[PDB]
Amino acid sequence: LKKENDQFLEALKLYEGKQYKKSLKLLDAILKKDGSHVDSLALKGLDLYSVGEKDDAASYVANAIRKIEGASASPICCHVLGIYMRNTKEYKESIKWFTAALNNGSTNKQIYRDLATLQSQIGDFKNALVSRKKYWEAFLGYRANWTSLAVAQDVNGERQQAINTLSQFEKLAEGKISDSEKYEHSECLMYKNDIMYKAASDNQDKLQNVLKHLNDIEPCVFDKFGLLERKATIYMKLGQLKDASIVYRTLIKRNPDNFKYYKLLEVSLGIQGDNKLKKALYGKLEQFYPRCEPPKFIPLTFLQDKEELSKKLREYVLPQLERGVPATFSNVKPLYQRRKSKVSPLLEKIVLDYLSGLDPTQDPIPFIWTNYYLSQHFLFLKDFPKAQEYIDAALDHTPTLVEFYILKARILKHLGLMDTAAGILEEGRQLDLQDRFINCKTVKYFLRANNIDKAVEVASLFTKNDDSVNGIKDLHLVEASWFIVEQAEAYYRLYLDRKKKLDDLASLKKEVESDKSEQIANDIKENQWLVRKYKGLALKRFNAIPKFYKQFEDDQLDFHSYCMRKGTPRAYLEMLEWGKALYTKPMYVRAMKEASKLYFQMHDDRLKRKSDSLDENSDEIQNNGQNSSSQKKKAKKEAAAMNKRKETEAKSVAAYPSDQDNDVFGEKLIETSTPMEDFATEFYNNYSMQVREDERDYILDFEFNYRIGKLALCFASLNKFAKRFGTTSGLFGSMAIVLLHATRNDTPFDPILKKVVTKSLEKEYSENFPLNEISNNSFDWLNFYQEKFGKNDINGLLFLYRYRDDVPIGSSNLKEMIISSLSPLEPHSQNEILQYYL
RNA sequence: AUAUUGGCGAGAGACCGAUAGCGAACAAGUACAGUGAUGGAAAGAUGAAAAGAACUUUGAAAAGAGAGUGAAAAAGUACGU
RNA sequence: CGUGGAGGUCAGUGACGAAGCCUAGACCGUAAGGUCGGGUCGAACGGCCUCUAGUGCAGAUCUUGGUGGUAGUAGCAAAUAUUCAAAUGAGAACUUUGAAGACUGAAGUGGGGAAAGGUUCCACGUCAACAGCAGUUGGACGUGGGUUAGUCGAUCCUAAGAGAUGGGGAAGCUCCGUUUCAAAGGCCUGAUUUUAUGCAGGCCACCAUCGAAAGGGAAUCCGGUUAAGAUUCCGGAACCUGGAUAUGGAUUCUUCACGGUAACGUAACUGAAUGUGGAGACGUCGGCGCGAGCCCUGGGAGGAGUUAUCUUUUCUUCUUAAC
RNA sequence: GCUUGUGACGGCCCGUGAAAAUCCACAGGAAGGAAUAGUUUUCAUGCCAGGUCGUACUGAUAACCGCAGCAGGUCUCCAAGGUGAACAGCCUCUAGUUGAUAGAAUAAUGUAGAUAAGGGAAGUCGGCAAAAUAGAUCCGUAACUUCGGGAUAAGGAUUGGCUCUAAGGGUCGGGUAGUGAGGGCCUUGGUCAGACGCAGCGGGCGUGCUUGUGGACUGCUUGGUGGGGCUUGCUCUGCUAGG
RNA sequence: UGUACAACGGGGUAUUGUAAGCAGUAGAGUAGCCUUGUUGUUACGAUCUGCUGAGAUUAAGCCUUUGUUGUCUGAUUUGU
Repeated sequence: LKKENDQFLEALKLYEGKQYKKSLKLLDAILKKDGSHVDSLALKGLDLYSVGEKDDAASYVANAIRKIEGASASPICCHVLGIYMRNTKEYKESIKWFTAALNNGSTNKQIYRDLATLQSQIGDFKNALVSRKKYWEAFLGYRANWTSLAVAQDVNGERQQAINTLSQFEKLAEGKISDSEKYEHSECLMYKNDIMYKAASDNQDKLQNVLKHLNDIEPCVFDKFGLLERKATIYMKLGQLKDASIVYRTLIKRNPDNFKYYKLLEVSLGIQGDNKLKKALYGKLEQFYPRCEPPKFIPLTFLQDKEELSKKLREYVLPQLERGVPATFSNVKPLYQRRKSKVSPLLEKIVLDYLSGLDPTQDPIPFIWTNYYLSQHFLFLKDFPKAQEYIDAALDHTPTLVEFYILKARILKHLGLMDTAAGILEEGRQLDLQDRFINCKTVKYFLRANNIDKAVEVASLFTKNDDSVNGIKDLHLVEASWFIVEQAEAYYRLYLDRKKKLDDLASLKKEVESDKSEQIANDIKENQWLVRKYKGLALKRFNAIPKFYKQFEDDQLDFHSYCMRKGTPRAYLEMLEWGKALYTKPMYVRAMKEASKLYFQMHDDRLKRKSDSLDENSDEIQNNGQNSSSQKKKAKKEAAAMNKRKETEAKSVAAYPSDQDNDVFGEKLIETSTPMEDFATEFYNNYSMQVREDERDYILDFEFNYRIGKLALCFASLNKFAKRFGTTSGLFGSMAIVLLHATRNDTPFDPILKKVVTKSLEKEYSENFPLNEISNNSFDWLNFYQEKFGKNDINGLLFLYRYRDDVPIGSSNLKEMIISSLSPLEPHSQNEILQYYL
């Protein structure tokens, strides 16, 4: 060990700059003479990972790791390994390697800052505080160190220490602040105010001191919105009402279009009990802002007189109908969610009286806007023929509006006509090809109309077309979600339709002379193969949204240092909250539920087709053999044609690169080994570790914990659901019946778990569900359910129909009851349930 | 008043044009061969101007694949056509 | 008909490109030849009437220069001889190191030299050309350093030889001769107190020069120090020549010494011209005596190796100069 | 036992087998000289200088010459141990090389060596080429002749290894008894050059290191505070310092 | 995947010729000596005899062998 270290030191400068081939050549020349060099292998792994290679880089890194016994080597190798782990989404190993390097003897304090970022990604703040303290004591000439120390002491719990540190820093640097460093300083001041907020509590002297400090720093703080908000909060936490009212009036003068400021002023003034005071206040404020909308929308929520309410509604709808806004119904969208038989008749009467005095030629714009508003109002009131008549009259009057076509497509979708709606919306979109919202709506409605190829062809227009025949790669690079969700649902519907198709084809079973279904089977086989391939592609596309969220969370590497260098601690806390709440999105929950349903269906049908029927030799023959008719050449030609078609299909639906993911066909995802383990270690642990209290889907947790052998979690979730959302829901009774049928000794599980669940049920719910009817086969649970919770619930009936194999409570009677109970709903939902859910 | 391929200083061609013209248009009594009196050559002009190759990659290099200079490098120093 | 050049003309053409080259492209002329078109390529060139020749191509075993069949054949066969492990690298039948196995079998394939080569010896880096294969190797390439004399030679003298003046012939470049019909030169004493070294005398005639770095010859070694020089440098000890000059010894009033019969001796113990003698100075063959070196061997003091069996065992060190 | 140098020698000649420079000696007698000192530096010591040019390497199947690193030509001193008359032929030590494109089959035909049953030159222009004979001692040895030769003529007999026998030399020595020198005198006793030199209690010359104690800076389980900003957790310049 | 084959070893058989090592009052005779002898012994001593009718090879172009050790798919080319 003499010349190899010199060559490594002379080649390290190539990696330090912007050189890769010259360093790789030197590493190869070194390894050609001695292959047992750990530093050279560790550098070559990172060099191959930084240029594009993945397999060779991982192999070299694994070899370098295996060629290490103790923790006593050069710190450069450990630093390179830490960089590699940081670049390969490995935080624990990177932290361990950096700690081992710093424990050996490194004179580079900046490495400590790296740890201050790494642990900042895993939440380990106990050692992060010490790392920040060391990195601050190492260099005393940058405000980023002070900001990082303040943030670390505020997040942990050292509030007084952070206040003292900020005070000492401001005393030492009083007057030595440049111009560009003023704003940041102001931001820091605001952050200190936030710290003082944590020292506010309910003490009078503390709040007075915070108010005095805020009034003293007001001439120095540049941010005025947050300053005035904190001032109003302090005034509300004390007792001064006039000063708080003045602050809120100043905020309104700064920005009148804000419902939050108006609500806070209403709460501060204490006039929420009397209606005349609020009426006079809003009538006086209307003269100050005649062009706003909250001052005219909020007073429509506490009116009791019918004549006054009608007059206010008329004065609110007259300017909107005169100027013509594409959101008039939106302006009354939330009110319709809270009022109905009391407000909607008066609004309809006013609109009819206004329309009876208009003219289709003198005032065409108010005429068409009144027609659109009437169509919206009737569509909201479950009316369809009159809405279609109004939209047809509007199209005949002025066929140059996209909103009319959008409303027609929405009505046709609500009436179960998806294809006609897609056709009308495409025809309307072809009128002007410059808007993207209408294109996205058309693609979504085509995906909802069992039309995927045309939807993709329409979407492949505004996308960047380079190394692909369509724009699927561009749609995946712009970070999409709704498109994938809407396309996977169409794939699932098309796959479920094939089940009914095969059932109808097998119901004949070659009845008498039925050679038509026997002589024609190649097309059916090709259609089934295509449907299976698209179903696999759907499962492949499902593995994207969680991966996208993981990539978004991992891309916060340089942000931990940027938020401290630029001086944005409040933005850092906001980013932390955003990263913690990432797993609380509705689209994420929907995608996770769909993935769970798919995995459970795959587990079920795999365990069903594993050991069933008989004669495997007569079933594993398939085709590719016509006896004495050249079977080898025929099978070879068939395989060649299938491969040639699959290559073109994969190039058409190309989304992921070939060097990044080889599972393009998706055959390995639909035939995995442990689906439940993968779903728990990839899709469930994150949602379990990052979740609130009231926002928690108990149905998905119950479905996940049912088929694993753990019933205590099921009982806890059921108890929490009954305590939160009450006990008068059909879902509670359905889950209780499912649990009672699962605790039967006939089902192969754990007798101890069944016994403890039975004891818990007998101890908790003793006068709700008969727990002594598990031995009688004549007791019908459907009658008891419809007597207690009733048959009007749809979610409970859907859950009982989904879990009917393990709970024998009938089938035909349940289906008839569901059909009879679905009638007071919308036709499209009824059709979808009868076609797929039933 | 006559002679003058040697030497210095000048003006010219119906003269050959570099395998010629004096042996030599260049490091031409140079190198080279012989102990000798002596014999005695071959070798021009890339490009207006080196501005003749910064830089990437392959290769241990030589050099190649580029890029680029440059009217034009089927003008790259073994170079007018 | 074609080419070099010149006079007149077409107010000729031409880098929006000529000359030249290629053209299983065409046209004209019986033919020597000319014209256009496509590519090359870049600087000047063509027709008409005449004039001026260093004016035409296939070989003259013609000259210069370049290139094929042979042919990737012939051939890389004497001096009895190579293998294994590590290092330098892209590359070890060929390099270096280690272990062997072998040659010269000491009138050596070794140490030093006279010719002869003239920086080829040595260090660093280096493989484009040389080492008829290969090569990171070299007496190859580029950059640098390296040759110390009183004791060696040299220098000088001379033999066999060459040769210049005085002279003799040749028109002459020059031939003979060189002590031969040549009145040819330096060398010691005395003068001194203008003499500085000239002169008043005794006198000797040798007769020019060059030429044998193994002929003769005034003078030394020891040990070590360099990537190369060692008898030259370093430390020590002597010898020869030349010129200065003092000390002591010896000699003397038997002024230039004694002893031994003798051959001769004792540390010095006046002295020139001239003459004489000796050294210098010398054949081969064969033996004898002596000395030195080489070689063998004993005692004794060390070091190395054997030891299935045995050997007071086999080898090596124990040296001394010039004076 | 080998090489070299030297001295007297024996034979050789109608070849009897070199100069000069330079030095030394003798004959000779010119000239000079004494001691109150004049000579003597061919006696020993004491002073200075000896100039100029060569100096490396090769001296050869690679450094010279043969158009090239070409089994060709080039002089001189040195050189061991064993067999062996021998400086030959063979093996080895000191010393110098491992370099002369390499490997595998290893068939014709060739280069360099041989083997060859019986006959034997009959082969060929010719036994030229091969092999024989051929190392040391002995017997024997013709014709001829210029009587010196022929003559190792021809022809043959022995010739290994171990252990023994006889022979060819030198250097030494020719008495007993009384005496002197035992010119070795050992030894017992000393006389006084019995010195030079072995070793120690030692002294000086500074000085080589520590236990136990007045002190010192940098530091810690840290007890307690001049001040500032937060007007509570808290922050900073810090400070008197108990141990 | 096999009474298949290869390298060793056991033999059959052949070439040469009685080894290595020890022992023997063997050994032509010679020295040291001591109780000096009716075999006196310590060493030198070419050789002779006893195991040796073994020892050296036994295969490259001889024969066999369930013994020992193993091997058993490295690439190219083909059509009326």
